[PDB]
Amino acid sequence: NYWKRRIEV
Amino acid sequence: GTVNWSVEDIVKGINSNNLESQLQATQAARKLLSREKQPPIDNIIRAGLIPKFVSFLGKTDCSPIQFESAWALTNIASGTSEQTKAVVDGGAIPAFISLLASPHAHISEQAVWALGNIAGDGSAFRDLVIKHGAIDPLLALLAVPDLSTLACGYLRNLTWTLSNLCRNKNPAPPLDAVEQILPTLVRLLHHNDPEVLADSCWAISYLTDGPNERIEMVVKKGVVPQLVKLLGATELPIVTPALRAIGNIVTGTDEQTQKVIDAGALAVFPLLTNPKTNIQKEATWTMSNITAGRQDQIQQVVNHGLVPFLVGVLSKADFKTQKEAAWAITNYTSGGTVEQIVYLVHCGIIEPLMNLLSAKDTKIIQVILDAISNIFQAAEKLGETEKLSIMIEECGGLDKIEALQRHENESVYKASLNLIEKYFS
Repeated sequence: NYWKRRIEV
Repeated sequence: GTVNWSVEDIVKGINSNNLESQLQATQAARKLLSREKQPPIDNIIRAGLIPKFVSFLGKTDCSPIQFESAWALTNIASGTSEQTKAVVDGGAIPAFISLLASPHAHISEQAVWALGNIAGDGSAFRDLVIKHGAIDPLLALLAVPDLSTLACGYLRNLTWTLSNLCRNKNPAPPLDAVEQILPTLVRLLHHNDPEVLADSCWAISYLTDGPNERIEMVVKKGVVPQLVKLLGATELPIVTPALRAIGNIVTGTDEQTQKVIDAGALAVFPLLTNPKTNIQKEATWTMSNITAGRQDQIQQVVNHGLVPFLVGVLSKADFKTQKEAAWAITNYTSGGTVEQIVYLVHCGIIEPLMNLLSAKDTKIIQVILDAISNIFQAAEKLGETEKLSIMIEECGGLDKIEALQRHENESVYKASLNLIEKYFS
């Protein structure tokens, strides 16, 4: 499971 | 238009007192923070922009700037702990929780995402998000008869954020928080989207990673059969957390382990031949906590034909997997009946066992010698030490138990010694 996620849309 | 500005330009426009000027600078900020190569998170923090972004979250009559600032704060919080801390210190948490109530689904989705990035930093930010009251409006977003009418990407974002509120120990999440989230979490675990299922099993695996009373809250909700179903998915991102959650539950009491057996879990373990090394490992690990249980549970292991699979994993597997298999066997030989131990030998446990006595790892050798003596105890109880002693001889195990007298570790060398003088004299 990814711990944090950056959004790229 | 807003493509690659400088942080200086962004500051000029945000500091204009012109909401539209600020909207444009905020979007230039978001575009900087969402590029692939090295987003300038620290430059933005040092420019002082975080409090202005947080303030923009309140701008109800300008939802576009709410959206851009929320996107921008999300990505700052996706970084290091110090970066995430900078977002919290800016007052973003009450502000994002307010945004959960937005009429625009793309705003609230961005609010959900940022709370996930904050809770993911660890126990304290996790708990702090709960204290600010995030759970009620998070679950509210899912108060619909059928999850299927919600947008796919929207659903997966919530599930992910909800697992991060289930995550980290020292301390585990607040119990009431867990009870408040668990029913909705069970509903996602039955949704048909592969990514939602994966994220839900992760959550359930966190909740079962801990004391037996935590495990109990999960088993109490009846999720185990569905975990067993997901244990057989084709999709390995599902199998992986489902297995971990199953492996967690069987570290609990025998009654909790029994509910895994009752749900059919042993039928999926023929896991023990999975191409992915960590599935094989975690499945063998789980198997060792099931052979550690009662004799009737050992018998359920036997009845599913799982003992030839432990011989297999002992014969050829990644060495980490083999080490779990030796544990499974020593546990089986500690608690099993004479019949069950005899069955083990008839399945061929001896030869693969002796060959691992050539391993370097000192614990695997004391575990293996442990198993041998439990198995010799059974051969005595039958007046049959001799025949077993010869089996160990013919495949060259005696060579090993002999040479294990030289071993530096104390428990090792006194172990082999006892074996040779007691059954090889």
